Amino acid sequence: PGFELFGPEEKQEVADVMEHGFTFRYNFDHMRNDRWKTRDMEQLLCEKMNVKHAHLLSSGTAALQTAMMAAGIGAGDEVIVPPFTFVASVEAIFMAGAVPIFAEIDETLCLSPEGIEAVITPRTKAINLVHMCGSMAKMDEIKAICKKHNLVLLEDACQAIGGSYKGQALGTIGDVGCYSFDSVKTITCGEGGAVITNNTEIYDNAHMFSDHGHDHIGKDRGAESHPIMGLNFRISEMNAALGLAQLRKLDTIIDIQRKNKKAIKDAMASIPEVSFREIPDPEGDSAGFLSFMLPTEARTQEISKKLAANGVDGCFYWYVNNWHYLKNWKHIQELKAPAALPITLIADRPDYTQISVPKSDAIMSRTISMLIKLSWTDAQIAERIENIKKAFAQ
Amino acid sequence: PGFELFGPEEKQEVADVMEHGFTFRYNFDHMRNDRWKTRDMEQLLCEKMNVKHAHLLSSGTAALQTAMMAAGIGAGDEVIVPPFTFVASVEAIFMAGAVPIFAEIDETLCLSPEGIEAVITPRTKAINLVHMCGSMAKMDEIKAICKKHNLVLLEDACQAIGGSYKGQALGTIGDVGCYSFDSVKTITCGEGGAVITNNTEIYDNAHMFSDHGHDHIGKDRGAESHPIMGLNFRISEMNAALGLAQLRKLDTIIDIQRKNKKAIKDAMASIPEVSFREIPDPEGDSAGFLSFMLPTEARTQEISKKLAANGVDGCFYWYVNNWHYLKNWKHIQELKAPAALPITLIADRPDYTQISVPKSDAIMSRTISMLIKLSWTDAQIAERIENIKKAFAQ
Ligand SMILES: Cc1ncc(COP(=O)(O)O)c(CN[C@H](CCC(=O)O)C(=O)O)c1O
Ligand SMILES: Cc1ncc(COP(=O)(O)O)c(CN[C@H](CCC(=O)O)C(=O)O)c1O
Ligand SMILES: [Cl-]
Ligand SMILES: [Cl-]
Ligand SMILES: [Cl-]
Repeated sequence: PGFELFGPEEKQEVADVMEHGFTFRYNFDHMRNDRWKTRDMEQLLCEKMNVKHAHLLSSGTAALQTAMMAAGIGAGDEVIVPPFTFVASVEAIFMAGAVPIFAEIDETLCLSPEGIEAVITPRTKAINLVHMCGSMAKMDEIKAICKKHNLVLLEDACQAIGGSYKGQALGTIGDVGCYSFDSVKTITCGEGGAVITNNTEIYDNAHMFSDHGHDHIGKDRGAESHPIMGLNFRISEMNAALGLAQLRKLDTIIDIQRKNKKAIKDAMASIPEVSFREIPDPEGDSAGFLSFMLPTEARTQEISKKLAANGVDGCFYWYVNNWHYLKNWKHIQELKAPAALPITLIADRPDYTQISVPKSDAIMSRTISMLIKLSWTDAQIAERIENIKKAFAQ
Repeated sequence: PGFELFGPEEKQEVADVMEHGFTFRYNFDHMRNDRWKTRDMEQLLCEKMNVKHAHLLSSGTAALQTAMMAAGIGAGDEVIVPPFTFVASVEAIFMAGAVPIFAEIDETLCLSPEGIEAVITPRTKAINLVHMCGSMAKMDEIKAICKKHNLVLLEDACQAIGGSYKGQALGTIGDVGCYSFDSVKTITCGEGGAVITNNTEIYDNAHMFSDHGHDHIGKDRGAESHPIMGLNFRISEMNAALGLAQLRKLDTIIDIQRKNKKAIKDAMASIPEVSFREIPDPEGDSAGFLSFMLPTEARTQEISKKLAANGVDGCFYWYVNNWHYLKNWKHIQELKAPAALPITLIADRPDYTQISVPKSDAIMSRTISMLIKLSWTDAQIAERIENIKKAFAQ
């Protein structure tokens, strides 16, 4: 993760806000001395990712809530979502008053075309596609499903910035995409997120909705109009500044992940039991994780235990862990919250205790994902590889 | 506003994060060198405000959202709200799927006891009391209404931190209170706010809800439980470091506000035609604004113009402006948004184009408030006073 390359660039960029800038992302022209960090981050996103618009805001979660509202995805709408993703995917749908509809993942670890096909109803408004663990889904097929059924395609790219699919940056392919710059992402703001799109009406909705409907027109904040209601997901200039310094390092970061993942994957490919996640576009993998499969569930359990025992940290058996797989989200299953949620106001909706995702279970029960870190020396990679081989040894 | 005193302490507090701390408000013990800026600002809010609990998060708006959820205020609940407040108040209610119910203000410019009483129904869960423009409501009578009717008392202290009523810090009298530390408030985090409360159950719900239900128990983040669903309103350590430095200056800010307020008011009191906002606890006034009334709307319009023409800046005729009075909120009245808001799932919603708050209109159509700045010199004040005098001269 990006935090591993914290150096003088980050310190300097943030100190500039404090020394010459201002803390608020808008206005204060007179006294911010032309320091617009948020603005600069958004433009650097547009230029690096080759998208028309980027709107930076308070978190990746706030991104998803904002992207959904901005795209016309609201109260009562069905939104297809996978059962392997971070909890925020499902929380944002529920908070919107929308209805999550689980669809199956495939061997890409992301929504399957056929899975999506099978749960499309007429209530369906959107697909919430997640590029999990730094790689991507079968995008041409999913795009075609969304075009044929008239569905909004939202990309959650919060774990895969710098990845691409056929020369298109992840997050730029659907109607709208989201990024996270939380403290453990590829690139960080400490906290922050972005909504990205080539659709200007979506962008306008996004910047307005994340700032109380403020049109952001003119130089008098107080005099601005509010064509819509909204909320507050503004990001500070210090958070943006840190993000600006980090995004300037994204290419180095992706190259290190790619190099490190390759070396480890290459040596693991001589262990016959190991299968690897499917990658539709190998050139476009951001390489944040090496995801591998064992032949059976029991064997997966055993390898997970032995990786840990042999010092191979940063391995995630998502199937049994609490934050990335539906099966261990009883809280979500049973709509637990200290006040009534909007989803409770909808009668005709899934019983969330009774979701079956058999084909996701089949894959995820045998899947372990290893985090690819930036700090690793070649000696440390060699040792990790030896520890992996010892973990598989029999 | 606190931005007026930015100096070395704010620079130093944030540079301490970037040079020796970490960006994320939790965990990372091994590498943050004991810098817990978010933790410290929370503790300091507990000390200064004699409250048991403080939770710091991404904004004042997120504080309102989080406080409602944390106190049991949710979909279908009626929440009584003033027509004079920032838009965020009504936005936060709608987004919870709760039903804002407008009640009349009195000459305190806060909800009137009798206004509140006239609009209670069995569905009322809460009174959303706003301490507008730095001062308070008739808090003993309001608290009595909430006890007799078994209603949650939520305090929006987002514009009145440092204020008090009978020795009790504003935001601590009801069941839950809310602050803001946006860039133009009294005390700033750049962007930030907090939920304060003496009720541990409310606090626990607040810190969980604002971090995807994370329990925050133990040292391993991934091993934590999620008793409830949540969202992300986490605050960066950099935002917290700024608010920490600011919050240590709060006493000075408030002194300077009272002293400056008293100068202008003393002087305006000698203009026979002026009446002042009612202040239930004069020594508990935070003094962010001097608010005064004229006998007619026409005369208020006239004075507004003449004040600006004579260089009496910082004057807000809320009635006629976009961000703080129901009458100019067509967007809210007609529920304008790019996707359906959760309020739309409540089929016997009030019609928000038909709200009648005649007493509020009668006060607000004649009210003007003047922001008390901290930078003002003795001579700028003297010039201001004399300028106000010219404007009233007829
Ligand atoms: C796919 C996806 N969507 C949304 C988010 C939300 O991002 P933010 O934290 O900026 O709101 C994450 C964050 N990924 C989490 C970090 C979880 C945590 O510890 O907070 C992860 O997958 O580990 C994510 O991976
Ligand atoms: C009573 C009240 N509640 C909530 C908020 C929202 O806080 P936050 O901005 O942290 O989400 C404000 C903000 N004070 C506004 C400033 C609005 C702006 O310029 O954005 C005001 O009343 O002017 C407020 O005064
Ligand atoms: Cl992989
Ligand atoms: Cl997990
Ligand atoms: Cl006053």
